[PDB]
Amino acid sequence: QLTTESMPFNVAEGKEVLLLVHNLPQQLFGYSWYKGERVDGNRQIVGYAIGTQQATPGPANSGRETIYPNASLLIQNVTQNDTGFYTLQVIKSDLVAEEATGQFHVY
Repeated sequence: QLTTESMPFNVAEGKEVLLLVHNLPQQLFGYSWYKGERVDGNRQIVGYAIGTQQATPGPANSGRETIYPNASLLIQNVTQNDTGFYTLQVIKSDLVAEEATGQFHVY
């Protein structure tokens, strides 16, 4: 199963967290990250197109995140308010979506 996991789960204020992503399918066309536990357009952080390697910031983009070619999401300068769930959507070459949710806590 597609999974995402924070490294570290417990994150000091002002430091960084990497959302690692595991069990990707091959032949992917894009990624989309969201704040919260589901796919919710109003809370899209970033979208990525594999074909062109272009990142497009969404309405939940903070300016403090980077999505990598392997789907992982690095968040820097973390704030208390960053504590939450983060949902990844992967779009395969047949346009079928897979999703995973992960989370971290800022202290």
